[PDB]
Amino acid sequence: IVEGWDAEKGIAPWQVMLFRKSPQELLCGASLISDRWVLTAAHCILYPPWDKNFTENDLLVRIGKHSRTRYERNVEKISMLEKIYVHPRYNWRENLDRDIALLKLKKPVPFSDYIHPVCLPDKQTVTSLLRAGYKGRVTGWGNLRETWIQPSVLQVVNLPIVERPVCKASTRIRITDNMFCAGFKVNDTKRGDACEGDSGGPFVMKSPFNNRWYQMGIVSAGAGCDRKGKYGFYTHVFRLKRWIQKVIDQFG
Amino acid sequence: EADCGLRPLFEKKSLKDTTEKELLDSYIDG
Repeated sequence: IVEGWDAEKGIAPWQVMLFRKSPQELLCGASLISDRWVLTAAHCILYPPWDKNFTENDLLVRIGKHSRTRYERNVEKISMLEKIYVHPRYNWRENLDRDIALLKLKKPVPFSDYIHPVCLPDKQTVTSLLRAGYKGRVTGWGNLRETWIQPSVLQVVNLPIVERPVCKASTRIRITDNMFCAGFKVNDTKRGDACEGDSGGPFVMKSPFNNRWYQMGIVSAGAGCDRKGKYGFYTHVFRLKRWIQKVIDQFG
Repeated sequence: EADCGLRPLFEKKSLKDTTEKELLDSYIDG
């Protein structure tokens, strides 16, 4: 996260760190949507151009973390995965459309002050909140800037949603119905953004009606750090909710 | 489920975090 700041403890208790068993390393962000299910980006699991082809026995999720590196005993929960489900219409060969995956925990994770699930959006929350100029919050442990640098604790940033035509016109890459963009404009005195290590983490909005946090997006292609892009691209979670509910119902 | 999106250390304790006001203030349309 670029131009973010240190998370207050428990600020996003749904934040999950996708973590490699061997070597032990941060791979991506992720989010807790129930005591058994974790949401991430598909390209965090399967992306052969970056030599990523992970199976369930390659991976851990670390839940309840604040420090990027410390073993946070008695606060974090480190979990193996039972199964990974990648969206059937995700195709890394073409583009990052439907960049979404579900991770089923081996066991339900116990909730605490530091571990609690985020809400999934419904149609109303999209229509009322997913609007140009409205800000959502992105969290992660990705790099702080270009390498050509890592935070000690989870970073927080608030980002404005970009008008769909404006984002379509900012790039020659196709912005599908399953994506939205977020990020500041060139004349803004804020420059927040997500970087690759933030991929798979949540873009979350606090409802002005009920004080609940709703995960509207998944970081799919941030523009910060080494990408030096214009706007960050996010998986539109609601547009893929049919698949999400299908998997949970079938395999929960 | 019914508990989703409410933070034990914030919403459940009637506390606010340092920047959630920025988010609220961004809701300006109508």
